[PDB]
Amino acid sequence: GSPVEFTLDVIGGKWKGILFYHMIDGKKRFNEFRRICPSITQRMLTLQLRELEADGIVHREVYHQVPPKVEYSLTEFGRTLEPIVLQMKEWGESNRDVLESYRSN
Amino acid sequence: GSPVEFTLDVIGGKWKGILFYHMIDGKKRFNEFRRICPSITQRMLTLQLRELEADGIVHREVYHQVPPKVEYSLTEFGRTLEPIVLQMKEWGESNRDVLESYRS
Repeated sequence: GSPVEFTLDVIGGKWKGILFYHMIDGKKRFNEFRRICPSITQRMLTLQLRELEADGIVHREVYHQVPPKVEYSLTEFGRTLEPIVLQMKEWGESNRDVLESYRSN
Repeated sequence: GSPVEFTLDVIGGKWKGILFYHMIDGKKRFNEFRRICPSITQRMLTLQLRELEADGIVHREVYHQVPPKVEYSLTEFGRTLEPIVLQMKEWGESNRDVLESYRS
């Protein structure tokens, strides 16, 4: 399989990039992510986070009180994708206007 | 709108990264892509290349002879995605093993 597509399968799709980006500056609770993406449904957020966890990119820390505290963070392995994610942010910011021109016809 | 998800709209999905990557080293004909990517169907190849062209990433040059030659290439703009695409290639090669070990 293509290594480019292999990477995009880990970080691609509609939500993982956003989720990832917001963990760059530290751990987040589930409700913080819902405020970051008001159109994500709670089942879809849980699924996207489970897949990032399953791939070793995100750590899910559960505190054993009631109701339990749950915190999502980047693993060290996760952080190796940070340069690529930051480049996407920058390229997307820089090029939004010109992508819109090309699309405008 | 997340600028990260903006970029992924352009270069994302199952094929665009592969096709992009294969224009880095020069223009390609349609059948050249099919040989490179045997799993891709002719319909999917056509759509993906049309999406890339609509987005200003790929240039499609038609030579009006019979049968016409068509050549696909990266635009100046398109090549600005190279660091992202190549770095993803490098990450995927480097981290393939660790990632598959997490997936089992």
